[PDB]
Amino acid sequence: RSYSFRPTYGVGHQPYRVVVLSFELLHAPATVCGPKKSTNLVKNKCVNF
Amino acid sequence: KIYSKHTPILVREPEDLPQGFSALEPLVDLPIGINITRFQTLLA
Amino acid sequence: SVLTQPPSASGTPGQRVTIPCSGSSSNIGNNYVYWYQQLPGTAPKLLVYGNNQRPSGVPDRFSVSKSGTSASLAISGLRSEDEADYYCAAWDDGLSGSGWVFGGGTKLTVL
Amino acid sequence: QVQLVQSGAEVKKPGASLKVSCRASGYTFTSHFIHWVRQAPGQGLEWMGIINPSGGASYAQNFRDRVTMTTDPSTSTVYMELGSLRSEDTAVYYCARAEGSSWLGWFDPWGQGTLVTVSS
Repeated sequence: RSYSFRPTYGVGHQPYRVVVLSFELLHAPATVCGPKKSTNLVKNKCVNF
Repeated sequence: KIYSKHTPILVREPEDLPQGFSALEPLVDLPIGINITRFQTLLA
Repeated sequence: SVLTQPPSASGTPGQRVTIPCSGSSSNIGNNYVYWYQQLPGTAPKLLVYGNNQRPSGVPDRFSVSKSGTSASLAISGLRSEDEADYYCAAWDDGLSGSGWVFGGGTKLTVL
Repeated sequence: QVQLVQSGAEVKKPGASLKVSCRASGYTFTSHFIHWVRQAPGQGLEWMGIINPSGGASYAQNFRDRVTMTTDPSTSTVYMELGSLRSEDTAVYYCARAEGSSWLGWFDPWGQGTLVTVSS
């Protein structure tokens, strides 16, 4: 069966773009990771940065 | 892991393996995760 | 008749004229606002589009601002020839149908 | 001249049909979409139908299944047929046009408007 996309149809009938960011159940080594933060540099001080 | 050493230096007859020593720098790492038990070389 | 517009506006002479156009976030917050000036007995004409670019030959005596999900039109130095009709135009999504629903109409009286 | 000409609604009889012809001049027909506007006396603007210059069409939600409306890219003219008349027809109708991309577009052409009045 085919579609029916016309301006007459209101909200709920316009196509929606969907992307699924699924992942393997943590069995293989991690190859994708999120962004990492950063910190300025301090010289000769009892700082743990 | 592919621990590689590409050495472009030898001046000697082929004979057998030479006498010497050299380490092997780590160059190539792949997180492929597959299991392999069998392989072949690409002969010409 | 979801949109609400004042039936008329009144004020003392010599005061700046401020007209608020407030709706929802779908037509103003998420979409551009079109400002039309309609003459009595004449078809509406687009004057302000996009809130960033304006057609040439339009004096800057009129001012328009957008705050939050609302907009305000400010006119300084009101004159007797400023009595006209003003329309807000935006794209809205209705339960019966989604489209370009315009306003009803504002009428001004000068004594 | 660049103008959209539409014939006004004349007097008729119950059980008949009204034919309105909208013609575009001064520009190519396959360059702007065709749009319907309704304005009642003492009321704002309402829109009914859409006809693309070349393609499908969008009918009227309220006036569906009883209005004949199509397109013909030969004489750059369109015909609208109305049946089952009612007192709600008393308004002014604009057979206007818009930009060639819809949505965010300029309504450069306007029509004179047809005054439709139905009474008993």
